[PDB]
Amino acid sequence: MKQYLELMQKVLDEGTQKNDRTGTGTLSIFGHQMRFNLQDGFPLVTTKRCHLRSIIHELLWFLQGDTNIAYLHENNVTIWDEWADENGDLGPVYGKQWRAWPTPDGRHIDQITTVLNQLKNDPDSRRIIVSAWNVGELDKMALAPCHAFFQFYVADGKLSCQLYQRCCDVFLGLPFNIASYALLVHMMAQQCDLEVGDFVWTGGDTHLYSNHMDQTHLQLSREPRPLPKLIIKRKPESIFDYRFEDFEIEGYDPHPGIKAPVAI
Amino acid sequence: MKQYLELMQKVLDEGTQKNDRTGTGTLSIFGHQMRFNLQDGFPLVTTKRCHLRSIIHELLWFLQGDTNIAYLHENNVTIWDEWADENGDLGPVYGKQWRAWPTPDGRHIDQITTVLNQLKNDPDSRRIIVSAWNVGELDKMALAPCHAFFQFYVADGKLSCQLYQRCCDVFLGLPFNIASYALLVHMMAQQCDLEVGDFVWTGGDTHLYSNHMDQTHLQLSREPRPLPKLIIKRKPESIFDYRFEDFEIEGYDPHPGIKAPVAI
Repeated sequence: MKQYLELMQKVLDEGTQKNDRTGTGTLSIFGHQMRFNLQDGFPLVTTKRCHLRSIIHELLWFLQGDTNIAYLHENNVTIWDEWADENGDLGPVYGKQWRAWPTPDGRHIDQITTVLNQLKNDPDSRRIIVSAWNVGELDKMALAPCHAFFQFYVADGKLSCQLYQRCCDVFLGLPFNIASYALLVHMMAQQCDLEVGDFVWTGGDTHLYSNHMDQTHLQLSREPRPLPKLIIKRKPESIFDYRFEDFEIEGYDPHPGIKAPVAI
Repeated sequence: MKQYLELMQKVLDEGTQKNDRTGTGTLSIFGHQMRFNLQDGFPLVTTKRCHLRSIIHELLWFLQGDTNIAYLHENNVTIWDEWADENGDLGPVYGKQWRAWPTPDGRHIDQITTVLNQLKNDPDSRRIIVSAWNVGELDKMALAPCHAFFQFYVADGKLSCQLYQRCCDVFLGLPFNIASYALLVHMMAQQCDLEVGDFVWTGGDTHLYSNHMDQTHLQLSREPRPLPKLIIKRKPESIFDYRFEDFEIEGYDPHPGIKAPVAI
């Protein structure tokens, strides 16, 4: 996509050298922001071949608030295996803060349900926010939130959303990350009788790993093609009732897939 | 300043009409980002006359974690009066989450002290974060956080910081807000034996009130002048030991002050 390639090129030109969680080297920059007009097509990268099968399964998992990987395992999704423990538990990660944030007085807050009430009854509010950065529960998580916080916004019958990403692997994770939220805005709009607007991406320590350099030079040499189109075959009775088969992509025609080797 | 005037002009060109907390009209945009190289001078607006007296007093107040307005009252600071109650209490606002975030198990987390330990012992971490958005305690606050979350970053002996602002009055509050954090980065660096880098600003529902239009057209017609310079006369034994008189500005030469009338 026109906007994803520029970040890549900017990291190469302005990035500084350094390391990560103490392992492989990187080139990094601090602070970036891009915009995707959802009306111009689903923002799924075409400069390399990608799939939405794991992306879809993970989201419906987040929405249900469970944090054990059973559901992901039934369907053959293996992205969270690396961090899961013996019983298949991961601690109070995303879905748990999204649907039942623990207070100091005895309650569990449903932020998703709160958010739909607001857009539906008071669309001009300046605090339709969802957070997963719960200071008091970080040490119990298997992994501190990366896509940590996002806000919603309404104007002229269109829904928009801005996400704050603290850490981001430009080559291996950025593509996965962008289509994920892109999907949520869509699902949110349908349940709110509204057209989709912009998806705003903001990041912090944005980087490229040295053993991805060759793969990067290669993607930068292929021309981006037209974005595909999302199709929603059904209209669930609510945001908690979507099923795998409700989604379908059209007009997607990517270049060939490229591998991403990681160190351990 | 070169960058503050452009936002102003962009709100006028691309802003949409609407209202606020149900009162005065506005023109607004969603999603913006700017950068200030601190090495090029203190970013205190010169296109209108401003003061740092309240700005300084408020910060030292945040750092001490108290939320009652006594200290502000001793020194004749009146910006928080509007929201304070009969005993001078405001609920668990900023300073309280900054120095003693309540957990669900019985402890209070000192995020500021945690943050200095990290930059000092593990400067390449990707999670040197401070949050004030404590879902479980919003309903007890007199005002939900506006400058809600910020992250720190180190590279080539320079300290940088990015802030996420959910709501922002471009004409009345933006100037106050920018010099405030600008000051903190400086104080943070001194205590961390480091040079200051960039201050990155990111916002959401950024707006201009209709009864500020005339004042805006006026500022846009004056030429910005050289930024002044911050001077720190003393080197406290820690981040909790700074005093009012430790700071001093030089070379500041603004145009004339302009008033901002508000509705009730």
